[PDB]
Amino acid sequence: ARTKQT
Amino acid sequence: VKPNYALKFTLAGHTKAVSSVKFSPNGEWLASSSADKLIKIWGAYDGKFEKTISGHKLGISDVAWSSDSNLLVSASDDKTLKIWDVSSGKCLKTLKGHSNYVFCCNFNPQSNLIVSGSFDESVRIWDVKTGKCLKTLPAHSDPVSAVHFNRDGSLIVSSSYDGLCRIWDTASGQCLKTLIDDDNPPVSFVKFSPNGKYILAATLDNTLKLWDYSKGKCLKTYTGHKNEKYCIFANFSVTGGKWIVSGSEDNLVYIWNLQTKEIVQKLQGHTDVVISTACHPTENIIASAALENDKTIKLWKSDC
Repeated sequence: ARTKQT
Repeated sequence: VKPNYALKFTLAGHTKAVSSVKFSPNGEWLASSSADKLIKIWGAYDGKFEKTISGHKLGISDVAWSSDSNLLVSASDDKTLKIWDVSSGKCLKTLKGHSNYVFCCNFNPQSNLIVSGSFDESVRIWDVKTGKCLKTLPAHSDPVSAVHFNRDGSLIVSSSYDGLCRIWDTASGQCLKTLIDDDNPPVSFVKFSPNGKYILAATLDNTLKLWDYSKGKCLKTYTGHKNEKYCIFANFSVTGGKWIVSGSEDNLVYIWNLQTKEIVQKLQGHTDVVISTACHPTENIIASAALENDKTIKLWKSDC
């Protein structure tokens, strides 16, 4: 999700 | 003139990082989404927990409200969007078509359409009534970080880790413009101004820019905050002073004077990255939310 950096 | 936002409530209940907070257009509700696979609804003025909405099989990155405040759409790692009836909590439609994580979503002003952005590098346009995918746009060459309709829904703005911000004609699916910058750091967030003339774009070099859409020109830059890692929401605060509002990777909410670009306030309180901020449609109220060291939403109110 947006809550993990990618 | 500077705002004086002060903490009113801290809303606890999500069990993992919160991803996105949005006020209902009628100002009554705050919706939040989380890596915990849940949507929660909260009273905007008393912070009172209303209900949990569940059904997604993986974490949720974004949520958005219909214009009448009766429906929500959510975007999930489970590759689907879901359309929810807020009053019943029921899933009305599951929107299937994306081949990877759905990252971002929005209704158009009429709310007969939903736009989504995905890690599969496409932008999809969906019919709300049927749940059918109307158009798939080959929008970008990396994950799509944001999607937003303009004031009347005639245009879609998208952003991507490919370093681009593109504007699309809603009706035809055709690209009207790719924003021209000399460099291409990931674009982590984009949104039209309320009058649809400007675009606010975040890049992962700790920089927000206000772009004139008609001219293709950068008019303002906002800096001083930390943004190198996450797709953090930004806002136009229009109810009192004219501000730009953003979360930050230093655990603060940042508020800038839109015209001067000066930092007029920094809100302290969160204990993790402030991933999401939202501005109330009629009152000087900000909602902010943070990652997993914190997992709370904060509601803040100003006199201006």
